[PDB]
Amino acid sequence: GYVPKTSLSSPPWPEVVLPDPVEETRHHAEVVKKVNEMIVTGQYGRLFAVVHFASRQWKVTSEDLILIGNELDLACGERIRLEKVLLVGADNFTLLGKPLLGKDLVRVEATVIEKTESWPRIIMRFRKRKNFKKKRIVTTPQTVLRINSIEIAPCL
Amino acid sequence: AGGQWRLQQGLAANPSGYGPLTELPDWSYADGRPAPPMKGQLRRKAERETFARRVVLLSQEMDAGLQAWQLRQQKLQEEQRKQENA
Amino acid sequence: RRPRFVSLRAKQNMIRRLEIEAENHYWLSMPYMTREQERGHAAVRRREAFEAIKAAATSKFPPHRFIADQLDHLNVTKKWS
Amino acid sequence: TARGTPSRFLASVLHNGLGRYVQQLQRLSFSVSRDGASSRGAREFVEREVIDFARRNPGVVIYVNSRPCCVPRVVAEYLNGAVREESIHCKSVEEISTLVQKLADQSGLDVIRIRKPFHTDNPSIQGQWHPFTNKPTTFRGLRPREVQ
Amino acid sequence: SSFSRAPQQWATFARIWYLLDGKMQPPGKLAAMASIRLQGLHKPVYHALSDCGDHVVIMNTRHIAFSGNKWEQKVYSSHTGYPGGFRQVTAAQLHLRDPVAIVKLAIYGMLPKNLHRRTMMERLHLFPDEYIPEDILKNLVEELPQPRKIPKRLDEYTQEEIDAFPRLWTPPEDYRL
Amino acid sequence: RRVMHFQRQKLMAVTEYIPPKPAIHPSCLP
Amino acid sequence: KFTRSRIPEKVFQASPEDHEKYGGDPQNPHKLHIVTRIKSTRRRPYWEKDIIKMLGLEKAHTPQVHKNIPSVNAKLKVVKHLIRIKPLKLPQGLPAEENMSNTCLKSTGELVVQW
RNA sequence: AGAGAAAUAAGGCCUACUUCACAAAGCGCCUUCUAAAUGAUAUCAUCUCAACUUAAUACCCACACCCACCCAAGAACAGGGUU
RNA sequence: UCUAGAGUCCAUAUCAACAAUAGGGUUUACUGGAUCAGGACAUCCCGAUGGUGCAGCCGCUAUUAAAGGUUCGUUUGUUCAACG
RNA sequence: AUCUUAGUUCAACUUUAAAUUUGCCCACAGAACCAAAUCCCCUUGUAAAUUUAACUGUUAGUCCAAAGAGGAACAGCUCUUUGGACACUAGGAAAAAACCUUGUAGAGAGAGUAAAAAAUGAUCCCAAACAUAUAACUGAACUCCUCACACCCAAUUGGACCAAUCUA
Ligand SMILES: [Mg+2]
Ligand SMILES: [Mg+2]
Ligand SMILES: [Mg+2]
Ligand SMILES: [Zn+2]
Repeated sequence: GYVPKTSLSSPPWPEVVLPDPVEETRHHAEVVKKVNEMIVTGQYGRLFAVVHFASRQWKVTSEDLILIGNELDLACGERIRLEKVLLVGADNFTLLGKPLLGKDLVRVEATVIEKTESWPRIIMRFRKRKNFKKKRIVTTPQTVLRINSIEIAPCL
Repeated sequence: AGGQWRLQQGLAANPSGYGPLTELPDWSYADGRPAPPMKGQLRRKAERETFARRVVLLSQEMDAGLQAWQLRQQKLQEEQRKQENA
Repeated sequence: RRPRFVSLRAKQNMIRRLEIEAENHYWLSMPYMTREQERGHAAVRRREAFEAIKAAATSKFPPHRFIADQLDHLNVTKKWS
Repeated sequence: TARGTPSRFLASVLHNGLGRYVQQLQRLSFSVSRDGASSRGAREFVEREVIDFARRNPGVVIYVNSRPCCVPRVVAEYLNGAVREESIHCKSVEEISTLVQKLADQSGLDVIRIRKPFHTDNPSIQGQWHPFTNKPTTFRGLRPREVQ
Repeated sequence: SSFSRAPQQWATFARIWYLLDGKMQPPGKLAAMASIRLQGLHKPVYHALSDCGDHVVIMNTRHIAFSGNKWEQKVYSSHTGYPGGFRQVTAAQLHLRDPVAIVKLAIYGMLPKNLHRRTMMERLHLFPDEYIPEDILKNLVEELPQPRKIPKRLDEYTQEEIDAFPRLWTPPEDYRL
Repeated sequence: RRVMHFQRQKLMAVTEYIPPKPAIHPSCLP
Repeated sequence: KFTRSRIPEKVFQASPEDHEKYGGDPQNPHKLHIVTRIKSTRRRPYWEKDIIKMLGLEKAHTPQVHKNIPSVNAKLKVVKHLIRIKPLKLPQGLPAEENMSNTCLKSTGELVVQW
């Protein structure tokens, strides 16, 4: 009800009322079509994607390298495709999954260029006065994936 | 970090729990043929399988126990009728 | 110093646990069977499991020994020629 | 230890996977003593494993000689000039096969702490951040508390 | 944005001069904003070992306002080192004695307690009144908003907003008002 | 008037009496 | 002294107000309990460490299934403050000898087939 | 509100006395800066955790030398003077 | 802190009994002096103020105040005490 | 128990090897006349327990919750009992063995959580600040994630390896 203006009647935040959904759906469809027609004509440049892999989310783009700390049972130089793209972006548009993007909309290619074992790491435990001292050396294996192409398709 | 919200919407509290992120195959070959599944997926299939087998086994045992009780009630409540003749 | 000043966050944590255990109280006031109905329904499985334990415990014995393993140790002087 | 050790950045030889993958190992020298007891696993590897490895990797020239006379060793040479020696004395045929495959499966860089796990040459697409992104501009470009 | 190497590197890590008025602002709020900006904790490119701190220029530092009776209670303490040289001075006294010191001590407290602190304090410029040197005016870039909204007194309420508000009660007429 | 173990303190705090709010404030209504 | 606690049965009596507050029903109760541990066995008496070691609840959350029969409830009434009990729900029935390897347990406690 | 006289403390000096004698000293000398008025909550009243009005200068201060001699400057180094 | 008992009348000008609320220890039986002193105020003096039964300096109590000062001797050394 | 409490022997506990089959939890029933609980077992959840052969090592510990006896119902006081923790990891309460959270161990430049913030006398005060922009976020070696796994207790006990020298 009515309450005369004071410092606490209304809260200190603005009354933000959202647009009516009937028109908002049309607006969203229009902008989606605009982005789609950008994609069809090749109106974009270099691309970047947020690829989910071994357990990590790598922000990657064409020609870059990535180092996974787990062997991937792939021969040297065998092309592979990285599913689970969370976000793919260009200069003017970017596409966000919920939480992944469809297999058709984005295609990320990578290659296995090197498989090796990481530099030696030390694990030393020590406790004072209890004669408790032990030392271990671990070399976790790892593999380097080059990313060869992020291609996009006009399926929106 | 919205574990409260995720559990309020029938989702796993931990996005690395069960979902498209953790169990879909992380990669395929370039040509299209799928990849030998990941160890974590195999281990989770095995543990879920064991969970299901235990579920069915316990439920079966409880139902069979109820049926056995029914049989004993029959053969002790009715076999006393055999002493109600002659 | 020695006394403390119990915060609001601690109260909320304690109330969370209290609610969880009240739900636990609820899900334990309705059993599927009764004391007498359950009696014996697991006897067969228990007996077989303990028999498996017994058969495991009563099988200890030294491993076999093969002539091949003993004669393989002569390979430690195998030479080309 | 890290501080007590060199380091490098994540890299490749000649942008290896960009155009076409090339196998960096190019030469592999086995010294196997015909008599020594430590050269037993090596002799097994040469007798029943080196031909298959040669067939699977035709870009690697494998030489084997029998004149260390007491101790074996494998010396791997790479495209980028790096050499790498490994002891195969007193090792099993399984260990030697695993080692030789490991040698053939890596680039000849140094095995030292990789500072970054991701190396990108074009890290930005929309323009790297600088303090004037996301900051407005005012009429005629006036500084605060100006007059004209 | 296709800038060459060196120009890009210079553009990203450059230093920006932020003005910040202080009229009727409390020392702590100005201190919080100044601490964030001096440290570099407003730059997505921040790090402790990158020296991304910026410049801050707080003027009207003479006119700050302390909440409550803090003027008569907040006691700053110092010790010369010599016996008997333990001086405790209220906020009003230290304000008259040095009109910049309250805000400077606030910002000094909030900042981190490491060697970098002094360097950051070399980039805090505090001027007691509206006047600022030319060589510093010609460097400012932005003007951070005041964190407390100066409540406005009856002298600057127009009759429109005075009669818009209702008259909540009725006096008697015999009463002499 | 000795101090209590901390967990007993939390228990005393969480179980503290909360009174039922009156429907209306007596000052501005009987 | 400190002693085992014998909980009066009066607490384990669902009321007409509790029944509509959780998704349960007096008649036709639920077969299996899904139980998880949400508290440490450490700092608690040994007659709870042993109970937890017996119910398979050694690891943390890691849900585990048990019968809803009083012989097990007597054990869960001792460790009721270190566990969360929910009732397993089967809105698609027990799986067959096919669909054992394609099951899944959702956070709401429903076992389902093929995700 | 002033004026004398003494001691002590700090700081300094060597004209006289004194111990002494190109000087250092003291026993000697000099300097030391909570009662009201108006007045509301409670129209009288009320000093007001009501608004509101009353009850230290001084000292230091020259960017760029140093072999030698002298010195009231000094442990060495520094410092003052050498017209 | 209740004044309740007194005080030539009267609790508040003084003691203020018991108790209560406060801060602090009680070990024997069946370590000073010289030298230099740093610090607190629970103030001995000096300073400011209230009441007085000081009608007045001084007295008495009460508030405030720690910048400064706080002697020399005879007898003797659980270290104090007495005395000029 | 000991001319014994600065130690020894036996037991209890620990370890290894071996044999066998029941061990723990546990409702109902049951244990006196003169409050907490305890004892005992059918089931049930479990996989351990007893016995034999063979050795060493520890032993009269501290703090916290509780019930008692002694000193007040105090003196951080001696002692008995039930439990926890410490002498083992890690995160919190400021620093913190004894309170709260947490265990089975490696790599990650991934994720979700646990506990966890104050209200209204003597050298020198002691984080700095903040009354009102929607409650969520932060937070571990706990848990999940990709890979790998024998790889965080004292005394003691078992095991797998091995540097250097001599001899065949
Ligand atoms: Mg003399
Ligand atoms: Mg029994
Ligand atoms: Mg773990
Ligand atoms: Zn009212």
